[PDB]
Amino acid sequence: AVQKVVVHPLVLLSVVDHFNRIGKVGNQKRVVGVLLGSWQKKVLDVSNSFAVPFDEDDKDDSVWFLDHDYLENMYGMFKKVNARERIVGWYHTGPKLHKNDIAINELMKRYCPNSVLVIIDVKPKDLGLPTEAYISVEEVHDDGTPTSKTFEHVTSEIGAEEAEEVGVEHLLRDIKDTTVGTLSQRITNQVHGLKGLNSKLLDIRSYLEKVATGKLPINHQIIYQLQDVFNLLPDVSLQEFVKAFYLKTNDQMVVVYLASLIRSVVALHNLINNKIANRDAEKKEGQ
Amino acid sequence: TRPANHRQLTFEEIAKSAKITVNEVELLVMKALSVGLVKGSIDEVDKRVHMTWVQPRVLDLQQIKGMKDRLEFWCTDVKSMEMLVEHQAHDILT
Amino acid sequence: DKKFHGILDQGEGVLIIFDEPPVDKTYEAALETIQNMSKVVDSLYNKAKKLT
Amino acid sequence: LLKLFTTMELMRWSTLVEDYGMELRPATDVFGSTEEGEKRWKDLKNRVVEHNIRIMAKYYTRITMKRMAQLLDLSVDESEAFLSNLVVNKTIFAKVDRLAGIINFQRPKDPNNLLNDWSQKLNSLMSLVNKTTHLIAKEEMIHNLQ
Amino acid sequence: LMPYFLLTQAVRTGNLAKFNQVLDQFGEKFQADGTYTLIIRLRHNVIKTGVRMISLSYSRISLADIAQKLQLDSPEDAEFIVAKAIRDGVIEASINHEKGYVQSKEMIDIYSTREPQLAFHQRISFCLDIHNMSVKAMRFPP
Amino acid sequence: VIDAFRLINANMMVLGHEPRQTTSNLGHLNKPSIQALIHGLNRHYYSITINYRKNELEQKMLLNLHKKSWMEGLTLQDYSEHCKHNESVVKEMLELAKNYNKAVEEEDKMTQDPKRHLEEHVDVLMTSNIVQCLAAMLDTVVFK
Repeated sequence: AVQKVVVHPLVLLSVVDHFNRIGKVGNQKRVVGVLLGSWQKKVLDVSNSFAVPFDEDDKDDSVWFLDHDYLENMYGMFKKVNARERIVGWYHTGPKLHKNDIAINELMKRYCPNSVLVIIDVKPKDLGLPTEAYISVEEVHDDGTPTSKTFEHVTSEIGAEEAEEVGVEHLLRDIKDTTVGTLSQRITNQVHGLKGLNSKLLDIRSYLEKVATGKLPINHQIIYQLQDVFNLLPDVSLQEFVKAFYLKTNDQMVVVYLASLIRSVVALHNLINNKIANRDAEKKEGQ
Repeated sequence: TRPANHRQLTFEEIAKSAKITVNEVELLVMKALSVGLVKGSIDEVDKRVHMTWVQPRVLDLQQIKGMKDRLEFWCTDVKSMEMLVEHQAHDILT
Repeated sequence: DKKFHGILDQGEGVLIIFDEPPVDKTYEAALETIQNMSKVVDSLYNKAKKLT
Repeated sequence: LLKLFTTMELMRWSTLVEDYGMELRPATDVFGSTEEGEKRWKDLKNRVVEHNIRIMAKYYTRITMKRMAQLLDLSVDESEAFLSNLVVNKTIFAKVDRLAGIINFQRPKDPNNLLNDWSQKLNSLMSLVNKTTHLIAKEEMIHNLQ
Repeated sequence: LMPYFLLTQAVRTGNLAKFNQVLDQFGEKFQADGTYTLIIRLRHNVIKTGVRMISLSYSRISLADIAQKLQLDSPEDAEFIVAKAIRDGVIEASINHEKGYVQSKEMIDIYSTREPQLAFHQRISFCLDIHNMSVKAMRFPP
Repeated sequence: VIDAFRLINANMMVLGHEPRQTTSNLGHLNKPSIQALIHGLNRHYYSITINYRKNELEQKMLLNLHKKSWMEGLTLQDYSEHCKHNESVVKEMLELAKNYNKAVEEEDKMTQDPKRHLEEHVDVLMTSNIVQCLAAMLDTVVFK
């Protein structure tokens, strides 16, 4: 398997352009293509992508026309243009999976053993990254339950080469934020972090309510992970922690107090200089 | 069953649990630690055991409902403090 | 003479040995900086109270 | 014997001698009792004691000297001498309050270290909840399709 | 201030005779300035200062010892005086009449608590206010 | 550094009519590089202004590159490294304060860089310390 996948801004923009292109030329529920990258240990780096013609029935959910001939032709073309890139996965712009995704992944695994599916949400979210990485693993469930071929989440990240990075910075210079910690921005960052934590807790809570009422089955792995969460919750009422926390707060605040004292002294010196300059100027103007 | 807030367990209450006198709860906890099920420490000076890990196991619907209630409380606290902080710093948020 | 970090007790007859945490250098540097700013304030007096 | 000395559990010397004393009752060393140069039995006893010390230091924070002695199968003073020798050799860390016999393996707790541990717990919690929300998104986002 | 130097010496010594003689000698300045009500409230706080020092340089002193050291008539009188010291908050100490001794507040290492935070908070707010006032008073005549 | 170019016609150049009409104040507003001037920025060809069609969706998806996760936002900087950095900065600030006093005293007696460096150091100290303290409180009363 593969432990991490890092997508590139070029891939992101190609996917967005493909989806917008298909939507402009006609309403559709999804758009599909292939992902070219390179392997360095179990850290896939999706450095490029390209669309492929694709349509499916929304009702039967079992009929679709991915074009393998198109796929192989353009893969060979991109191989000619640039060598060190090989089929590593496929992407689709679907907010939800479908009963076809497994069949299309079966089709792709012929081209790649460790083919990675990537769901790219052209709709801009606000909390997490727009790309989700999945891999199809089928095995005899040690849980003793019937085994069904299904995907598995793969850690995803966004990373760029120096080329794409300079390009994106030049594009974003208008709204790009300071690449340095300014107090107001840090406070806003904490607020945004609280937003994200609240949203994640709400999602987990909704799933737990669904399971408790019974609309869904129970995932032992999910229960295990939430057990680990609740068990990993810290305890902040312990005296041997309260004392240490007070000590560190006092240290930080003594540093802050010294800083403020220096800043006030400098401000007073500046005001003294301004008063002297103003009086000298007025005296000279009068005489 | 014991939450992280007061996760400290005592020799006496373990004895009131599965029938054993309090001279071998130490060995029982030792076997658990060794086989790699629970993690923590044993303070027999005060006759207590501190746990900070438990091998997760499949659970029941009532247990999941209680866990849902706990997460209700946690999420409510998170939202409350988020509102507090944003309201307080409203004049510096970018 | 500070040969080892411990304090006696001639009552129960004990020698409480331990490790003394290193002196926090931050409060040091802060104290000398406070002294420097005090003498800077003296200079600001000498400027203002005599030129105004 | 090898399984016991490779497993992470305390084995009482009394039980081990009432189990595996067959040696020399077979093999060529560690005699149960023999000529002086080959009565290493005492060395084996010391090895059992040292293994017990290691296990206790790994799985305790405050073990009273009485309990430590009655668990190690040595007098209180003998255990004190052995533990002091280990501490001097630097093999084990253990601070002995002999006023109340409160042998403690808890290394002094720096506030830096305590808050770093708390922050690490928080980071692990956040990563775990993020991964769980991803997995649960996939779970519901597949099954509710049915 | 020499008359007040004499008064301070008399109070520190705790000598009522010296207090009375200095009061009689320097009553003139006492109308000149105005302290009589305060100067009898003095005698009050003379005994108060005695008890405050007795509690300052001790941790578990007994009522009998307090009476002996303050020359108070009775241990019950000393008990009343220490209770009034509690009123004034000038000893900040407990007491136990079951055995008859005045225990003191168990002194705590005051750095793992919010007192340093509060002090630094007041000083930081003051420094910020000075900076604000300075940068506002910065003026340009044009 | 990107450029767009198109050629000029020899017949028009010889006729003298300018290679490209100028009906609006646009198109200009750009300083042509001396390199291109030498290589014929006007004798043989002419430059064209380059605009970028930055859609809002593409801008968002680009932002996603360095967008910071809520983990990063709400995490705590290591306390040991934090204390070490605080000490480094405080000692440098002490030295700068000594130099600042020397400068101000000599200025007053006779009648700056130390002040600027002192301001920078005080600002960094204040921001880092306040940020970490606030994050610590947020965490300690959000996670329990």
